Amino acid sequence: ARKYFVAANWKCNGTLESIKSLTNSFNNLDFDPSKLDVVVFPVSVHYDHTRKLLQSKFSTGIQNVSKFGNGSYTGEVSAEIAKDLNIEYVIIGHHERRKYFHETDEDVREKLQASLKNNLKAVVCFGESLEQREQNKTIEVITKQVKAFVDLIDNFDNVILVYEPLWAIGTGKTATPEQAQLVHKEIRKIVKDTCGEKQANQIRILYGGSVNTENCSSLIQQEDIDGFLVGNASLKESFVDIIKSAM
Amino acid sequence: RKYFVAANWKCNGTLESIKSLTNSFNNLDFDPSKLDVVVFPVSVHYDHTRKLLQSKFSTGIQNVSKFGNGSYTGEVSAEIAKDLNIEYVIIGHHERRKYFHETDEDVREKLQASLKNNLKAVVCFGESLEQREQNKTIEVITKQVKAFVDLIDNFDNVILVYEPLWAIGTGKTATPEQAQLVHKEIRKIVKDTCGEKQANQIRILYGGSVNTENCSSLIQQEDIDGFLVGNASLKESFVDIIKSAM
Repeated sequence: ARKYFVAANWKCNGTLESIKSLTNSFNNLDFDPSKLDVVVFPVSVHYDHTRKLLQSKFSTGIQNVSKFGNGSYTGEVSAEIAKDLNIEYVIIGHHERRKYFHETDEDVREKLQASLKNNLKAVVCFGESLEQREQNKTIEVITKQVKAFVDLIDNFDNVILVYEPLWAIGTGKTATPEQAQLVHKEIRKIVKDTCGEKQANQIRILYGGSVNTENCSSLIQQEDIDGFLVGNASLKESFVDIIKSAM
Repeated sequence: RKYFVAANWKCNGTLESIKSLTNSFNNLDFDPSKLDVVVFPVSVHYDHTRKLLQSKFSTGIQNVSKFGNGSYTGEVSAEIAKDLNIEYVIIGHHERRKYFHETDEDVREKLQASLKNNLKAVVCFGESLEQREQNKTIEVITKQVKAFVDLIDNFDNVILVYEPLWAIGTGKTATPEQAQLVHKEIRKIVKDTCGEKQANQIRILYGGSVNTENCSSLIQQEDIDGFLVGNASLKESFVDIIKSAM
């Protein structure tokens, strides 16, 4: 069976005091890390603070990593630097970085390449917009997005995929668990035919839309949804209930 | 004016190398009220660097978000930097303008957010080789400065940096006299737009190639108030560059 993966994307949020309060509630949850992956992604400057406060059962990572290695790149965090700090996970290709910060498919590839070279584990995001789905290009867009980086995967426990239904984010549309399931199933088929059957059966594919305490169970029960990249709900103490749904 | 010596480590460093580097830095005896010395480590190195460096050294980050707190994955807001007591930020470094689509409007929005949250900003600008050869040096720098200059209400808390892009990456080098000439032009731009008292107050740093050999000749120029140092700040000998402004 696939090991489930519950991720907390805190995005651009948090204070030192609020993290102290949030991590303490998180630590109260008793789970086996050898059977369930739980990863917290704080702001870069909050990493050390968050890592020290969280118990070892919780994995930690950063929300972005440079496509560049060490050198003259002001404001950048390389995979080499992340490895030296023992940062385990990275987020690559989150739609907010594609939206506001010019991040392209080729940037995603170079980031994954750098991350894997430096023995980091990567949470790679992709998905189609409202205009793309309405034109029935869901499969085409995702195929293009996945194949941009998929060949680089050398360990299928170490790369985790995230489907972001951008057509349901910031719009009027709402994504159902089964609408996500059918996309997840197609993503896994792409991995199957590009990498292999065993490799596709190994890889975790997470839902990256809106996840809360009420819908997490209906999402996790789907055959091809192996967990979530959680946004706003991961900033609340009730995030422990979202973890419990995958336990 | 109070001199200002900044260490821009860029995308460099390990936990071991930083400990070795902060060791040699801390052994230098200087008065924090007479000279500003600021170290800019990588964001994930900030806590480690701030702990190692004695308080005489100020600390900051190499970039700050144009957005506030919210759904902006990978970003560090000015609000978050304020909560961690991060004193300084770098805005508009040519490498972010070159590789990361950072514009004059982004610089403005970053500065507004920084000053709103009581952060002090190190704002970078400069002209290319093509622009200097086309006699557009003053035109380009005026445009770059005008993009943000109206936001400055405290002229101690905003520090300007001239980056001679025409002498960075090319086969050409800037003389101390050439650096001084541009610094004088920058101070005139502040004088023409804000006022004479404001221009005589603001720090303007040289952001070109600075080393232990050229620092004394650069710092003695009338309108150069310090440096934003790249490669040479990754060495223990950076203390000698600080010594030149003491």
